[PDB]
Amino acid sequence: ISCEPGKTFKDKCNTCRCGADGKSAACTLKACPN
Amino acid sequence: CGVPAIQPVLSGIVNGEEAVPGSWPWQVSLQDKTGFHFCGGSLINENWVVTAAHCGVTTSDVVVAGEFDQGSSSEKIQKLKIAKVFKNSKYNSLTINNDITLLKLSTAASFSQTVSAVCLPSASDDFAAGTTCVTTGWGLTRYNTPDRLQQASLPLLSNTNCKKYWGTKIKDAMICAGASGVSSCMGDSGGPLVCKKNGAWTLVGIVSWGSSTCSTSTPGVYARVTALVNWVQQTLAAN
Repeated sequence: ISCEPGKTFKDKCNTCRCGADGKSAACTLKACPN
Repeated sequence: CGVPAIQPVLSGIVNGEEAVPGSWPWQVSLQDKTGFHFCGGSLINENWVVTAAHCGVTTSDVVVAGEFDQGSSSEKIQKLKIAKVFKNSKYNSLTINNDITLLKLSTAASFSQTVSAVCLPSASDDFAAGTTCVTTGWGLTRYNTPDRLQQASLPLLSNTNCKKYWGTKIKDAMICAGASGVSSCMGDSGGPLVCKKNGAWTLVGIVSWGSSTCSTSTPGVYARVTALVNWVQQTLAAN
């Protein structure tokens, strides 16, 4: 995984906040159809 | 409330185990028009279900109670329609704080040995860090969607120890658990985190968010029910 540090992006149907190291992130835990 | 007719068996969601059918009677599944399971939830009485605000439930979704194996068609389940959705006014979609929503059913649920309610705590209740509690759900077991309801035991952490992991993301209306070998995962959202108090299972957390990879070394984050019970009571009292 690679993302812009601290940036609040959106995965499939879940939203996430990129880790303070652009190497990880925290996301909501919903199930997405796709 | 909080006493299942069919006692659950714990030998002590990623790295969890299959539960005894019907041993977690308050666990419901939230499904869309197509029958797709997208979130979990908990019955608190015959007419109400509590889940997460971020699940985005609408009066067009369905509540399925008394289920164990989602791939089966011979179980005696109850498909309940939703009358009204009550999202907590303080829910912040950017911080995911105050992540709680109430669902008023358009048709009351019929309690039995596989369908009953979980107990709610008092705002002042003390659930000490280190306590071993339980979380359940139909979320991923590996980064693989399970047919059968899974369960896992895990310890509650203190917000001070959780901040070591998540920093300023941890608000007062949040409680953490895990980082002990198991982990909540996609599909678990809205589900319960329960602890036994004075002999009865009590709802202390609602699956909210966590590691995007469901790491078993990072604590999961749940909405702290004790900080939200007053709101629940007011809502119920007015409807």
